[PDB]
Amino acid sequence: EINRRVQASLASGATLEEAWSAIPEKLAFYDYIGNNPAKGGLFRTGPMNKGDGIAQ
Amino acid sequence: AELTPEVLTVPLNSEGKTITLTEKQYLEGKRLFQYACASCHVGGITKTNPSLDLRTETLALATPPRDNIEGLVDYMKNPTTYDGEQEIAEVHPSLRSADIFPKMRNLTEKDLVAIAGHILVEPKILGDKWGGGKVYY
Amino acid sequence: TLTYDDIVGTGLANKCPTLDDTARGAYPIDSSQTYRIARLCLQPTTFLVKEEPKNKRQEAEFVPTKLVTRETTSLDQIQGELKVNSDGSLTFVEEDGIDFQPVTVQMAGGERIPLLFTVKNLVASTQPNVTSITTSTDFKGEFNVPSYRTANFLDPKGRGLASGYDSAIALPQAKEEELARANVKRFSLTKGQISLNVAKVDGRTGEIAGTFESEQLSDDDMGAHEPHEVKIQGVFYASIEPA
Amino acid sequence: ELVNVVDEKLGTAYGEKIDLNNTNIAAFIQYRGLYPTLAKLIVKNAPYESVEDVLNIPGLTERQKQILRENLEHFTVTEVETALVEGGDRYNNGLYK
Amino acid sequence: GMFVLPFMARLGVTGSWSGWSITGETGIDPGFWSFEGVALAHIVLSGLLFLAACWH
Ligand code: CLA
Ligand code: HEM
Ligand SMILES: CC1=C(/C=C/C(C)=C/C=C/C(C)=C/C=C/C=C(C)/C=C/C=C(C)/C=C/C2=C(C)CCCC2(C)C)C(C)(C)CCC1
Ligand SMILES: CCCCCCCS[C@@H]1O[C@H](CO)[C@@H](O)[C@H](O)[C@H]1O
Ligand SMILES: CCCCCCCS[C@@H]1O[C@H](CO)[C@@H](O)[C@H](O)[C@H]1O
Ligand SMILES: CCCCCCCS[C@@H]1O[C@H](CO)[C@@H](O)[C@H](O)[C@H]1O
Ligand SMILES: CCCCCCCS[C@@H]1O[C@H](CO)[C@@H](O)[C@H](O)[C@H]1O
Ligand SMILES: [Ca+2]
Ligand SMILES: [Cl-]
Repeated sequence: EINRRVQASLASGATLEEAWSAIPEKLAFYDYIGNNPAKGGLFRTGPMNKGDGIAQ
Repeated sequence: AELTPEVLTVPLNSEGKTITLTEKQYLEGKRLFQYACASCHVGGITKTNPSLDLRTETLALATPPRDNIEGLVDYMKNPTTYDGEQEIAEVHPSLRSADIFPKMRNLTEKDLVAIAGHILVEPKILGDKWGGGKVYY
Repeated sequence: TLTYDDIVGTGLANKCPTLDDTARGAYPIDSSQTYRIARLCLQPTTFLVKEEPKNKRQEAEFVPTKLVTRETTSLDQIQGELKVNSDGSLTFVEEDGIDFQPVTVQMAGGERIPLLFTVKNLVASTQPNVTSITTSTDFKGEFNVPSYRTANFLDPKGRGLASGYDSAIALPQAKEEELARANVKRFSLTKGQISLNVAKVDGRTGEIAGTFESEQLSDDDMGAHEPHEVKIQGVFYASIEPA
Repeated sequence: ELVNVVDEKLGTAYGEKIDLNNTNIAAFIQYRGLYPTLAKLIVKNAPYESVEDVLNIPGLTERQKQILRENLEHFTVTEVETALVEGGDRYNNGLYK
Repeated sequence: GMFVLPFMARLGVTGSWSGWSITGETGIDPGFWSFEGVALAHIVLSGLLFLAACWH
């Protein structure tokens, strides 16, 4: 989906920086393996923030 | 895929002449190579010196060239170091040293040719597996 | 004339040859003749480690340690050139030999100190005007101390210098900075110093023996921590020969 | 500041050619006629201030000099890296197949 | 925060099997009656008193 949006942006005449800056942080954050539920541990307890941290 | 006459066609000499081995020749080659050579050269490597392998490119950069039938037959008669500088029959199986490497004793010219042919054909079949070692198993 | 079967398992193999108490002679040096040390042997008898005080302004001492890697400590079969210099001094230039041993000694309280006990690339000279090697001759010099582990060595998490991971893979999203010193392996190369005090001389056979003291750094675990200072004391044997 | 010296050296000519001053001897198998005779001489008489200095190894036959000249283009020299030359690693660097 | 260590030292147990002493010496041989030896002794004594308790 991200690539689709970026390509739509470029085709509309945006610059690379512009096209990628138009991508919502929320969307990008979904495209990150630290939010994949199949990356955990049985005794790795608590919130995801306790692992890779609080995303800023 | 098949073991075709084309697969079985290998360089005879450095001058661009080829020779086309029969399937019986190929089988004889595998048998003889296992018989007299595989203990060290299984899969196209060299257990007692892994720096040197039996890949065609390697043989081609050897001195004299060993990427053809004549070169390999000669090597099995009078093996040299990679640069051709030293004769090493005293520590490497050859007809010249069949007295100290007794499995070389019943090997005929025909046999040396079959072994040579095996060494040249096998990488045409196995590609990087040949001389690749465990990475490619 | 002992055989390998006389010696095996006794511990004698880690001992340097001795000279009789009669060996108090002089070995003449022909300044026109070239010479070689055919065999240099160094047998360590004590390993001292300099304690590391807390105020950093105290007089730090070398304390005894307990050897835990058994009779595996001696340097031997060392050979090299013995130059006769212009001023009459002699200079031994080490060429080759079994000239290193990893050694682990233990301090009081249990801290273990590994080191590469060595005289690699030893260059050592006497005083000027040595017309004969005598019980007054001494050699003083320097040697190299390379990393205790060489470049391929992998730590327990598989990190190394010339091979291995370059990061802490078990902590995929940890911050790198705090782990830099453990992640980036470094190869130390420092200098050591040694004195040989000749105590015995067979001027007939060209054999000499005596005591030595060497000083050098210990293992730094490929840059993960600071090395300790080590002082090694023992006996040595050398056979001098016209080359 | 902390640097892996081998990775760093890979960004120099050492990562492009046979470093007469550092590279493990098996590398001389890459090119016709260098291994083992010339390779042993070259490693033995290292280090060299420039590549063509390899020609000054005492005892070299004319053929040997010709082969060396033919292969200078595949050679380089960089500063001796302790980590690559200690432990007799130039003769055996722990790599086989 | 050492509580029994000073009582051992008071009556003459000052060394460890590991080679140190509380007076800061090195390479001392405390014999069996190191701090560890004293501890071991007490543990064993405890065991034996437990068995005797059962019997009585
Ligand atoms: C439906 C059950 C359920 C689920 C899916 C969750 C899910 C969650 N809880 Mg919640 N919670 C629950 C019930 C549940 N909870 C209950 C009942 C309580 C009251 C105790 C709590 C109190 C609670 C607190 C205080 C916290 C959470 C937190 C969390 C989050 C972290 C989970 C974690 O680290 O577990 C780890 C899971 C394990 C380590 C697995 C344990 C496996 C057991 C020990 C095995 C037992 C073996 C057994 C003895 C064998 C017997 C053999 C015999 C038959 C022979 C996660 C979203 C944390 C959080 O992030 O909050 C914001 C947090 O702090 N929960
Ligand atoms: C069996 C008869 C046999 C053959 C055939 C054979 C071939 C062979 C070749 C062609 C080379 C050169 C490789 C190159 O790239 O140039 C070569 C080299 C070595 N071999 Fe061999 N070899 C045969 C038998 C054996 C056996 C049984 C052993 C093990 C004892 C062995 C080992 C070696 C070694 C070592 C080398 C390298 C020699 C050097 O260049 O210094 N071979 N072989
Ligand atoms: C002299 C000395 C000393 C001291 C000592 C002591 C102090 C001792 C003690 C001792 C003791 C203290 C002992 C004890 C013993 C005990 C016992 C011997 C017991 C037994 C028991 C029993 C037998 C029981 C049984 C049972 C059970 C268990 C269960 C139930 C049932 C019945 C009852 C059967 C010292 C060291 C200083 C040193 C010097 C010398
Ligand atoms: C054969 C070289 C001319 C004589 C040199 C000294 C003999 S050396 C000779 O080398 C042969 C391999 O060439 C071996 O078959 C034989 O066992 C070995 O003793
Ligand atoms: C009852 C006996 C229990 C076993 C005693 C443990 C070993 S003794 C132990 O050794 C450590 C390492 O040398 C020291 O650091 C420590 O001071 C010492 O008490
Ligand atoms: C149940 C464990 C028994 C172990 C005994 C070890 C004794 S060790 C022995 O003991 C003497 C008395 O302390 C010392 O004087 C002596 O120096 C020491 O070597
Ligand atoms: C129940 C088995 C426990 C046995 C432990 C015996 C320790 S015995 C103890 O050991 C010290 C060295 O560590 C010596 O300095 C000392 O002389 C000796 O008594
Ligand atoms: Ca003296
Ligand atoms: Cl290769």
